[PDB]
Amino acid sequence: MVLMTKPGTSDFVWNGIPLSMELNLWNIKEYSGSVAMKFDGEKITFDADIQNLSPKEPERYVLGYPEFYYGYKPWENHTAEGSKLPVPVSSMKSFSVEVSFDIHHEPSLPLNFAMETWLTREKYQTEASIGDVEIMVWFYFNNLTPGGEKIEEFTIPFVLNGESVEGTWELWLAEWGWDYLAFRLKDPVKKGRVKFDVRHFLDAAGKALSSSARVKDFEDLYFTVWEIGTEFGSPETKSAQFGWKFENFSIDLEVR
Repeated sequence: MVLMTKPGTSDFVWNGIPLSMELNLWNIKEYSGSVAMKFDGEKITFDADIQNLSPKEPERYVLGYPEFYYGYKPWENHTAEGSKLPVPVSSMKSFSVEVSFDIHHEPSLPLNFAMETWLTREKYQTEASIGDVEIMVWFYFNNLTPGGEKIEEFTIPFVLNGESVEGTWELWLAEWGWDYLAFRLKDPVKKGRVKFDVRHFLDAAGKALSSSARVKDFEDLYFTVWEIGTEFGSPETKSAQFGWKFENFSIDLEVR
């Protein structure tokens, strides 16, 4: 059983998959109150009841991203042992991810349920820079918009509660120190079970970026990690009360 009550990272294994969970308050300079993250063999839960918040850098907008991930997170220079990632984007035939979730929050709190990867030029960077890409997939949001600007929409299928559906996803693009792409489901889901193939988002991203002058050789970048969590807060958020539960996690990475 894993229990954390302060910012930090612990590795664990769930359904035979080696994973990391991070009680991630990366952009929070100070806070009072309580946070707790737990993995009990069947589920991962996170709860926060915090006040007196202020950001380290308001320019990053959100305050934190409690999450768990598969693979190598560059910014943390960390991966649990046993992960098949990182791998070149081109070598990924498919990558299915499935999880069920239940999110709760006080109504006013900016928050999303978002998964993400980082595509980098070298296999094990400790940062993302020009030439690299951050890609997020947002299934839920409340009082929070992705960064950058909305440029397109894509129809991409996924399985929602066991039913195969066609979702409409907005693609938001930002050119920061790296390229930021966020696909945002237009009909947000606060609770349910989803399964989809990450390769669909990577193919949509390769096209969106096909005429880029910063990102070269997209399919040769390393697909480093798959993070699943909830970003929350804005530069004005003073307190945050919210929590979630994730269950039924599985993946199927098919590598060329």
